[PDB]
Amino acid sequence: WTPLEPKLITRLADTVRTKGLRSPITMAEVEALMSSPLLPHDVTNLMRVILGPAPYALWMDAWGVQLQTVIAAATRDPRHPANGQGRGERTNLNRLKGLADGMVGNPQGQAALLRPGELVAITASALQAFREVARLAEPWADIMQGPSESFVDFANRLIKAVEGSDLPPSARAPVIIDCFRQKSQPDIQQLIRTAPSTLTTPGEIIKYVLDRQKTA
Amino acid sequence: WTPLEPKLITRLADTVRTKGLRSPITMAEVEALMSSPLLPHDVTNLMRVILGPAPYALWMDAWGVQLQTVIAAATRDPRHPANGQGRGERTNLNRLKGLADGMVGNPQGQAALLRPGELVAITASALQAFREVARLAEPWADIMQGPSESFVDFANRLIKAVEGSDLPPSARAPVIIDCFRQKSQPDIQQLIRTAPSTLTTPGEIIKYVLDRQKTA
Amino acid sequence: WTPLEPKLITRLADTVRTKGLRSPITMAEVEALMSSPLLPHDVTNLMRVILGPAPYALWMDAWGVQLQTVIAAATRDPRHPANGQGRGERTNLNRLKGLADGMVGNPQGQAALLRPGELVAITASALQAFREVARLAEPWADIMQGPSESFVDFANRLIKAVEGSDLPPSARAPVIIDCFRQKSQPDIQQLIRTAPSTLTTPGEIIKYVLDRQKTA
Amino acid sequence: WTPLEPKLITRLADTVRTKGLRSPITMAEVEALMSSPLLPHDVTNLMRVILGPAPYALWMDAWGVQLQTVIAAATRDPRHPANGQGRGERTNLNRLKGLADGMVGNPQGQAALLRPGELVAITASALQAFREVARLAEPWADIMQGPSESFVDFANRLIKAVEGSDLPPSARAPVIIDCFRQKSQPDIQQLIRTAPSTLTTPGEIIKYVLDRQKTA
Amino acid sequence: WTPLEPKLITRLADTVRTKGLRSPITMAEVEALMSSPLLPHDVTNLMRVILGPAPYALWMDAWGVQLQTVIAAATRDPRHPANGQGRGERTNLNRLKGLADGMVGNPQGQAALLRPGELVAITASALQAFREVARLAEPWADIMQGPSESFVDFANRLIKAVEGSDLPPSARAPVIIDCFRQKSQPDIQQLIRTAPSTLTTPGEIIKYVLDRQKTA
Amino acid sequence: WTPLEPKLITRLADTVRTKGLRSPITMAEVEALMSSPLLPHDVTNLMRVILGPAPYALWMDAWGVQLQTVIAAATRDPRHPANGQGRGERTNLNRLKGLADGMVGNPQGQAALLRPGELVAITASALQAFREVARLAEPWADIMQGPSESFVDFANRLIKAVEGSDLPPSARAPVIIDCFRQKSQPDIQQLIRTAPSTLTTPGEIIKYVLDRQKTA
Repeated sequence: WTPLEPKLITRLADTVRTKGLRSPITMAEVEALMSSPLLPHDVTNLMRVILGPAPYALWMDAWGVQLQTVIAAATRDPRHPANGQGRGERTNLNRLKGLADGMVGNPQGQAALLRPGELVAITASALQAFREVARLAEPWADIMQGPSESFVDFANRLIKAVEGSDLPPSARAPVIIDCFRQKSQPDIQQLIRTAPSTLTTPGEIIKYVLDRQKTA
Repeated sequence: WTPLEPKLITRLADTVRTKGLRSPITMAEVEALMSSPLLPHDVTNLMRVILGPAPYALWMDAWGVQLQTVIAAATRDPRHPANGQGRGERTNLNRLKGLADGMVGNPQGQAALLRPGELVAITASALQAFREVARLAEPWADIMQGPSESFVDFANRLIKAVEGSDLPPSARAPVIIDCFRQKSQPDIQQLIRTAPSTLTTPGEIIKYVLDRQKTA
Repeated sequence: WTPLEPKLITRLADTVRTKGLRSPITMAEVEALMSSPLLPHDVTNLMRVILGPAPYALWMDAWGVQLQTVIAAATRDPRHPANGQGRGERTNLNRLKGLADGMVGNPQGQAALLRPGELVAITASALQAFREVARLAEPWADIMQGPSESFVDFANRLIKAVEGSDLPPSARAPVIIDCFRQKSQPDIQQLIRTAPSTLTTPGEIIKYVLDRQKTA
Repeated sequence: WTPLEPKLITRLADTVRTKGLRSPITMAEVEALMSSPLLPHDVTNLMRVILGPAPYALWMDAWGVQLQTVIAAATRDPRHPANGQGRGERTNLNRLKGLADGMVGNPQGQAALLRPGELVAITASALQAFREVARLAEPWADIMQGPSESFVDFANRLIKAVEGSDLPPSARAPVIIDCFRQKSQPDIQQLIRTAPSTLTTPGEIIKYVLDRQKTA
Repeated sequence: WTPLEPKLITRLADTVRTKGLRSPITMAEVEALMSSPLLPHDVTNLMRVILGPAPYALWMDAWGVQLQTVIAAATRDPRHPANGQGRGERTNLNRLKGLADGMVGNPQGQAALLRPGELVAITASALQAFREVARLAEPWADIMQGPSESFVDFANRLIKAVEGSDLPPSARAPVIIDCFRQKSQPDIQQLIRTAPSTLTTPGEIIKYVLDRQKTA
Repeated sequence: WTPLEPKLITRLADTVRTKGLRSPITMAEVEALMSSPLLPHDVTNLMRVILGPAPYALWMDAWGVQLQTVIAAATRDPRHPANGQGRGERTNLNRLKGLADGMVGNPQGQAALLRPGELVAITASALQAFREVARLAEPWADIMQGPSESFVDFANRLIKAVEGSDLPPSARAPVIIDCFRQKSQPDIQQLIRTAPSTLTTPGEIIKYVLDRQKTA
């Protein structure tokens, strides 16, 4: 086990302190420090340092919930990269949260007994939990394209607010499309309306509008 | 599998944030971080971090299209460095996009089953897709030299707009020359017209005009 | 013997100077510079540089007390990794504090005669002493949510004061919950009281209150 | 022999230029760059660069005096880590100051003939000389605890001024205690007076006061 | 082949952006990044990134002209470090500009087939071309030594303006001498006039004046 | 042949630009970058980059003179580490300045044919030439302590002007002492005169005066 640099952690903590939890630069920095698969000890201490007390409590809750969803999917499929073929390799939440025997407080033993699939699952779970808490701590139907705003900025803002909301995953694309059509001030509205082809995806709509947009 | 440094990724993300997607320094930095053959996981997370939501959607589209062209060329030639000799090594798009069995979400298994030819093909495809999206996201025949503008500023603006346009590479120099001759208000027009030597390159025209220009 | 970098020591000293002795980032940095087993000379000079005069006196006291507890456990078990099997390898406090013969002021001789078990015991003792002094140097039942204060600030302040106090670790969550319920002015008190679900964690209470709070 | 980085030396010189010679950050930085045992050449050039001309003269004087005290202790004990067992290894001041044969101006030969005990003795002597000159270049009985000042700051200031003064080493602890008792405004005066135990050490007094102090 | 760091290239580009092309600090930085022999790909991309469009066109022109002079000298001497002994190693401009077979667009193959003499000749040619373009993008006979200016600054400015001008190489030293004698306000004029020795070189004049100058 | 880092060269150039040629930190940095034996190409380009035009001319002159002295000593002793035993290894100035056959402009061939003794002799010659030019490019007996000036400032100024002058090294301390005694306005003059001890060192005089000075 090799610890993360306290210099990088200090820089990330100051980034979270000045920019906040939800800025795209902060999420990019977290993705950067979330590159190599981390042990539960690493992620736990990282969130202890970069997050305040109340966001840290929220993040512990969300991380537990996401890990429980992962363990449900694992008991729903014996071919999980964290699982094994026999029943003796089934992964309990004590092993994921670092609470199992031979792991409590010891990162070396942790790194010894853990699987790489276990590590990547823990890491993805922690990233999703961080996203949830960031969206929770500090409205997509109120988003309009400003008179002077470009279209890529409007699309970025709208997709961000729609994907970071309470909608089901299967309802985001139709909502994004129908918001492109009704928001996005009447020049682009008419540009999308008079589309000789049928656009059935936000990416296709974005490409079409970027091609035929009024250069100004 | 070894992940890319989040420090390099953060620096590249800030480069894309300040300079944009199309600057030659940004493309050089991307080529730098595109040096070793990356696994689909690496490139996917890299584009997730450095690109905004809408450019990321566009890039996913373009990457899929380029990979499909690659797979068409692969079924058109059984000697692809990603293919094998027998039919059992034919490479499906699920294996290229990282969607095949034993690869979904697991970078270690990905690195296990993938071929080096597969990796370099994926990498070249991703680079071409990035170029397409950069050219797509953010008029040379409307550029005139202002009455008060200097000539080097006009030349910079014109060369920028001509090279960052939809012209073929072999048509930029003649267009730049003929735009120097017809734009560039009539004092410099007559200065270029009465050139005892024949100027056959934008650099030579710029040098001549800078030598014989009316100091004012 | 190889000395620690004065650059790392200077950075750690400035960290202690700005963040204080008790911040989790400071303890993480100390754990980082406490990774390899240090000789008494190293830890002594490190604490001389990073700590002020009075905290250094306190730390010398605490380190002596912890080393004495270690030596009592060592005379209570002849199988200490610092001890040997015969009586001639029993470790005296002069050998632990670096005061024994051939060690006073000489780090090379120190590194020569010392055991790895001796080094790790000295290191753990010094870490525990640092924790004690940090807890000692610089009231949770008096914390109320102000009439104009938001709830996340109140939760941050309360969790800080409860975790940085003299309570056992197993008594912090119930106290934080019961302080959320009785402090946190009667609007939020009634909001928590009328919870159709049972909230059994500070994170869950924080999430619920943030969801259903009166936007104002 | 490997030279110290001129970048670190430049940073240390600017630190000495802005903060002064006596600041605790400056002494910490000097301790940092005084980590590995330096050859007389290294310390001499370091003090030549970081110190002005007059402080450098003072430091040469003080270094000579401290080295002479070291050589007196060495002739008073044939078991010095710089000495040897026979009389042929006795260390002369020409060998300590780098003036001996085969060493004058040559750092490689210096590093060849010098002992590690010689190096650490030279280094400790130079550090003590730096402390003396810093205390000399730019009053403990005039120190009072301000009405708003905390007790650890007052203790730090008092111990600093008492240890960096002209008192004998055997008279510092009683003076520090009796200054804690008579300074340290009457609340802490009465707190120390009504001590059911007898406090016979500055560390014990500091611990007691920090325990029973009026939180405010 | 190893690429240059995009961090160094970004710093150099910002240096060129703020200080300009002709500042001595910029030329020093270019000399720094021109230390190891670069392949045509490296220098071409470097000038593409650090220079604007019009200076880049000018630089391509000047680089071609200087490489043509080099190839003329090469056909004038079969002992060029880029040439070989037989006629089959004669170096064509397609091989120098990176246009030869097996080199177009491929830096690895470039580094494979190129000679070290080829690399150093290309590098020196590119440096001279950069100097020409910098002197061209933004008068010696108008330079006077100011009443308060020192003599070394005046000599630096004069030698810079004379060597970066349109004079033949064999006419710079006499002009520099005769400008030292007639400029360089009458105190130094009389100091040079009453020289018991005959000064026949700018360096000798500078040395003499620096020796006998009026300290003030 | 491996080139020096342009980053180190840029840092050294900025050091020379801010601190000057004669500062002890600058000479230390030059000694640092003069550690490994450099080829004539390396030293020539280094001095071209870090020095201005006129100091570079002066340095070329001084380097030639010092190399000529070296070659005179070499013809005065056939056992020079640059020479050989037979007459066919005698080293000409064309081989030292890098002007010999197979070396002009080619650092690789240079490194091939040159001897290590040749390299170290060239390096020492270049260092001595740099020292000469630095002493030449930029009065102690006119220094008085101003009526309002402190004594440490006067001592700094005097020691600076005496050590940076044309006196032999063995004549600086007596001159500094006798200038302390006769300058340093009559209050300090009488303070030094009535010294019950004999002060035989500038540091001792400075310490005595700082102790017994009239606080004002």
